[PDB]
Amino acid sequence: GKIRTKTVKRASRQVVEKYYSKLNFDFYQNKRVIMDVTIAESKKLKNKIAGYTTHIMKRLARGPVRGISLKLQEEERERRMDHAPATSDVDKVIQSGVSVDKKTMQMLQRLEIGVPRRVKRA
Amino acid sequence: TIGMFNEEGENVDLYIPRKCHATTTLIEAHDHAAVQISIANVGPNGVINGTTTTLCIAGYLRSQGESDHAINHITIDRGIMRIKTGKP
Amino acid sequence: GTVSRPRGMRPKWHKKRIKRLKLRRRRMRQRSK
Amino acid sequence: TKTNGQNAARKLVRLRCRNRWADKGWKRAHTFSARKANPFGGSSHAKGIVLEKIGVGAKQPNSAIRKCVRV
Amino acid sequence: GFFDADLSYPTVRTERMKHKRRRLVQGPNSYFMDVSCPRCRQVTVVYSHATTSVECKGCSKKLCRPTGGKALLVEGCGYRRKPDH
Amino acid sequence: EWVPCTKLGRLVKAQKVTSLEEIFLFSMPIKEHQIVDTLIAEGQLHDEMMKIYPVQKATSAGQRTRFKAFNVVGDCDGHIGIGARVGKEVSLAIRASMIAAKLNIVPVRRGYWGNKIGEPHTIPMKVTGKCGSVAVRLVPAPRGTGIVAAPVPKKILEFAGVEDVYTSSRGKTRTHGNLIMATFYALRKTYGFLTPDLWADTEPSRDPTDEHAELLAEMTTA
Amino acid sequence: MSAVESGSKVLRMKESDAQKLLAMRCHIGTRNQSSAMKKYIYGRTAEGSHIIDVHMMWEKLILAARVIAAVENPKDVCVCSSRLYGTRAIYKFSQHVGTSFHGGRFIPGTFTNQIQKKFVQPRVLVVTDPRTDHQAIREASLVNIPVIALCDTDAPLEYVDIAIPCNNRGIKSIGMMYWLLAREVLRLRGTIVRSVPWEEKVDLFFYRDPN
Amino acid sequence: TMMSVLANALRTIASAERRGKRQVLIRPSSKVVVKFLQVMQKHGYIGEFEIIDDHRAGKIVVNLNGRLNKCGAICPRFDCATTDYEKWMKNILPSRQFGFVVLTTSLGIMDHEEARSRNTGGKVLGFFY
Amino acid sequence: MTTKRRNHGRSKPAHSRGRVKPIHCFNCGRLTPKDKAVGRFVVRRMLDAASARDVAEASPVYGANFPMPRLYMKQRFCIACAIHSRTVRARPVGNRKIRYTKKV
RNA sequence: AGUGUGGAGAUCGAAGAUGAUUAGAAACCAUUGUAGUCCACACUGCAAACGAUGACACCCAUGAAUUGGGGAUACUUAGUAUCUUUACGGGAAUAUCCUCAGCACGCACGCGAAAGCUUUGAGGUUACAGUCUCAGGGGGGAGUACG
RNA sequence: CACCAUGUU
Ligand SMILES: [K+]
Ligand SMILES: [K+]
Ligand SMILES: [Mg+2]
Ligand SMILES: [Mg+2]
Ligand SMILES: [Mg+2]
Ligand SMILES: [Mg+2]
Ligand SMILES: [Mg+2]
Ligand SMILES: [Mg+2]
Ligand SMILES: [Mg+2]
Ligand SMILES: [Mg+2]
Ligand SMILES: [Mg+2]
Ligand SMILES: [Mg+2]
Ligand SMILES: [Mg+2]
Ligand SMILES: [Mg+2]
Ligand SMILES: [Mg+2]
Ligand SMILES: [Mg+2]
Ligand SMILES: [Mg+2]
Ligand SMILES: [Mg+2]
Ligand SMILES: [Mg+2]
Ligand SMILES: [Mg+2]
Ligand SMILES: [Mg+2]
Ligand SMILES: [Mg+2]
Ligand SMILES: [Mg+2]
Ligand SMILES: [Mg+2]
Ligand SMILES: [Mg+2]
Ligand SMILES: [Mg+2]
Ligand SMILES: [Mg+2]
Repeated sequence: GKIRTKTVKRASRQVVEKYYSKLNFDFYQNKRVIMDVTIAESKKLKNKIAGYTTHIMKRLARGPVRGISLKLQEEERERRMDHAPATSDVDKVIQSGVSVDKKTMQMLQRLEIGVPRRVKRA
Repeated sequence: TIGMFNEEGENVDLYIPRKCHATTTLIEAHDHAAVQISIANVGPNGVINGTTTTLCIAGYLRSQGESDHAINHITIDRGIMRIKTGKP
Repeated sequence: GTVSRPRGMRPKWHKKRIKRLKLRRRRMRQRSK
Repeated sequence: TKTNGQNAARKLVRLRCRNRWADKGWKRAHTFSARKANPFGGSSHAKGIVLEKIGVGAKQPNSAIRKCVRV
Repeated sequence: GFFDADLSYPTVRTERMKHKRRRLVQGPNSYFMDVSCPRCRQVTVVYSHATTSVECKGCSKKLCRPTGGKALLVEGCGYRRKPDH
Repeated sequence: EWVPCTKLGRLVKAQKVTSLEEIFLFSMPIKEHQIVDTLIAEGQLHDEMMKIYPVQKATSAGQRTRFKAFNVVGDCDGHIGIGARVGKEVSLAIRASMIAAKLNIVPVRRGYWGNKIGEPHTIPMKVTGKCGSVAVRLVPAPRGTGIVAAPVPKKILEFAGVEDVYTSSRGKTRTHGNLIMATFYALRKTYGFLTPDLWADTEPSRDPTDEHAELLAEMTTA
Repeated sequence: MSAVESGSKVLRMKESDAQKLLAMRCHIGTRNQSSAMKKYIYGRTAEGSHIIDVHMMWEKLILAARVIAAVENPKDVCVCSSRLYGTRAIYKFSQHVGTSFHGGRFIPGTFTNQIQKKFVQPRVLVVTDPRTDHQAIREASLVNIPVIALCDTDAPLEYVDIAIPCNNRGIKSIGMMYWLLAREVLRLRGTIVRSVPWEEKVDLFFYRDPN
Repeated sequence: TMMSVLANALRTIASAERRGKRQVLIRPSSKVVVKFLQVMQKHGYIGEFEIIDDHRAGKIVVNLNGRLNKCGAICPRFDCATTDYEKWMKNILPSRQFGFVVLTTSLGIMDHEEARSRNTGGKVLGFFY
Repeated sequence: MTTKRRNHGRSKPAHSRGRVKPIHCFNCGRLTPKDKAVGRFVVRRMLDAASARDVAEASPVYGANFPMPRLYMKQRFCIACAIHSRTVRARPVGNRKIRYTKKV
């Protein structure tokens, strides 16, 4: 079997987190990059790390990968996330009226403020 | 003047444990579940002043899921929560 | 196994032995009285 | 459980009398079976005549010949 | 917050659901009605939980049918709960 | 040498909290044994090892033997703590049990049998502590009685500052793992009984972590 | 907790606050009810779901806001969520209130393992659902931490001190509940005036799928 | 069947204090129960209580202030002379500084301290502390 | 010894009834109380899929519209027989209380 | 189960028979078969006759059900339907809510050596007292001997 | 679901 041990997987995830811009989908160029950015005796381990590093890059293209934190890509998602619509969602429902059940109608009638102005029974 | 005294008026108690405001139970040194909740006091205008109201709830009450009901009862007596809505 | 250690034969068969022994003693005293 | 009545002293007295016999120590003191079988007859010591010297083997796991006499 | 239930003064919600002998002070569940004869217009007082069949003193036919609970009044007769006191 | 890892320990090192009663008042858990060392004056805290016995775990290659150590701590002035720990070495278990005893320090309420003359000499009321089948009952006694108790409870009651007490024990009292804790549980119950002198309500103080919350923010930031 | 010592009506629920409540079904229960949650239910609909009394819903909300506002050192309040729908909502609440927050799986021993190097000691704990945030509540029960919870009609109230009866299953309802809590704390602090409506959209509190 | 109304009443109050209830309902009531309650009321161990008439053995609603650790009846009544007061305090009371033993005497139902002051014995009814 | 099941392995509460008449086990015929025996209602096809399709070809009555008859039979087993036939297996102590009310 | 006297005697089946299996097997398995198994009348009074938990009474948290009978359709009162329907029929079953009684399930205090118990206590007990009653006092000898 | 007995203190 060919299972990447935690020694290889942890090193590969560290390599991608720090050298994402210099990595590719090709094992042979990634191996050259990894050779001078890592210190290790084992040539076999470096080759195994290059294999899993390329695997992570292919996974990263398809979507987010758990255990990998790219700080630049975190901004861009958190950028489009905080783009509020021109109107708040509560405004659209309120201006179009709110439909409430009969039990809700009896609750509002007994309040001090009474029935809300833009609320109508279903 | 709460505690143990002699005829010489020496308070011989090591300390005075907190008494729960809901159950009138002494709070032991190893409860570790008894909590202390401070509720800020609002002024005429809708802004907190520098004073808060402090409540003590015993740990055993929270384990039974009765602290929420006890705190509701305490705040109503203390004049913090409105028990029922007014006339429509 | 359903009971704990008996420390002896099965108690039901021990009871049968005592019953058989009691019967034999009962007959022996019949032929002497 | 037990009876608790204020006027139930007779039942409590009867209960203790019946149940004291279950105590092996109490029964031995209040019964003459032990004294009748006791060679000394309730005495601390007793004089006797040696009949023979015999050797009694120690119980397992000990291994010895305890020297005794028949008296 | 909600109103805690006083044992001495229970709310009408809780006391209404209680069994008659489980109330704070026990009392009857039964009452008497004024029953007019379906074809006589004669009024006779009938127990709500009557188990002995009741006649109209002039009509001389059944006014109610005994059941396991409240009595079943005959068809086409007027009735009204007489006040408890 | 000690770097506090808890907010309570940080306040103790900064001398914002000076007495164990403030910790006991707010039922704060003690997670660092150096808090008790600072709050108790030098020489006042006495410790003693009560019992060391081995415990065995059966294995395929024989059995594994570890040592369980019981340690009692106290100042003979209303503070007592019991700690039990298990280690591969006796010395390792002994050291770990000393730390555990300081973390479980509790206050002991002392009272009078009859007249209130002088300092309190006995427990204020009858208390029973149960652990397993062992139950230890402490009864108030007059002055000059001494501690009428078995040698194991007697040492624990000595470290707590109790001078006169009647004691009765039930259950398998030879199980000293449970006998030690039963006596400890009875002493812990002294500050739990609502006595008429504690009927009056008291003004609620502030949690020292709450009162010094802004200072603790500075230490966490730096 | 609208009852102020002066007696002013400033903290009472208004039409604008009420209108937003029914808008995104913050008052709709789970069709299942708990005994401790019974006092907060006004009635049952024909469908079967329970209806939460908005008066007592609002009164608890003001009480929770006053407790959080009384915390002189923000980040002493940790607001937790585990059902993935409060993840955006608790994140936006932290920004405008300055409280600590955490989402996803709660790491056991976070409040009790003093050497964990992720050890935190909040003074007040806020959770979105007691059933899913049970680990945080259980840990808080060992270190004297009061708990504020958003509780639906079937909620275990063990170790829960301030319960807010609200729908904590809908994306919109969860965002609304934290939006009002965020707004109320700022109003109580005096950061934002009570007259001008808050300009921050409740849509930013909503959990949108990260795609 | 119920053999002691006083024992039933005191068990109901003691159980309610263990569970931390503010009120408790007692059923049935009697003159001895009311007299026992008033002794605890005089010493501040229970609050107000109200006797409800139902044209039968009445019911009592008792307000609890949380200060009553335990109350219970002594059965049988166990006649106690003036010299046995300390023996009963030693056996059933947690301490000599607090707690009372209630007795029924020819002078009425009273606690042991008041009875000792008036130099009267009687039968032990119960205790509270 | 120790009580393994609060149920005591049957469906007879302490004050429900005294005696439940036994039944013969489906396999070995051991007499076991009806509330205690392991009972399965099985619906079995007369022929397997391969055999059913062969008989249907030669059948002017059975086909795509008319289903072939099935076997209906309530089977009650002795405890030993139910364990051996693997209709029921020993479970971890925690999972012993899991009960099913319908065929799944 | 066994006993007595009459019946009955299909099935199964102590004893017994035969065939296997086995070192042996008068055991387990196979084929049989007596007494029994069934009934009436009269004895016997033993069972893991068990919840291995005596009877009566009080208090006691939560969720979903179930059997039988009824009621409804620190607040001054708070909802609702479906199906069958020429004669055991002004019916029957359902839905929602309440209630009394019964067998129980998942489950809060508290209790217990623990397993576990928990309005169905084994809870409300060294903070030891509602009432009555039965039994137990290390293991054997022995539920034996004698009467 | 053939047949598997035993082991000096
Ligand atoms: K027999
Ligand atoms: K062998
Ligand atoms: Mg077995
Ligand atoms: Mg077994
Ligand atoms: Mg046994
Ligand atoms: Mg034998
Ligand atoms: Mg008994
Ligand atoms: Mg029955
Ligand atoms: Mg039976
Ligand atoms: Mg079964
Ligand atoms: Mg015959
Ligand atoms: Mg063989
Ligand atoms: Mg032979
Ligand atoms: Mg043969
Ligand atoms: Mg042969
Ligand atoms: Mg043969
Ligand atoms: Mg032969
Ligand atoms: Mg018998
Ligand atoms: Mg049984
Ligand atoms: Mg029974
Ligand atoms: Mg028996
Ligand atoms: Mg019985
Ligand atoms: Mg029935
Ligand atoms: Mg019913
Ligand atoms: Mg007793
Ligand atoms: Mg014996
Ligand atoms: Mg041999």
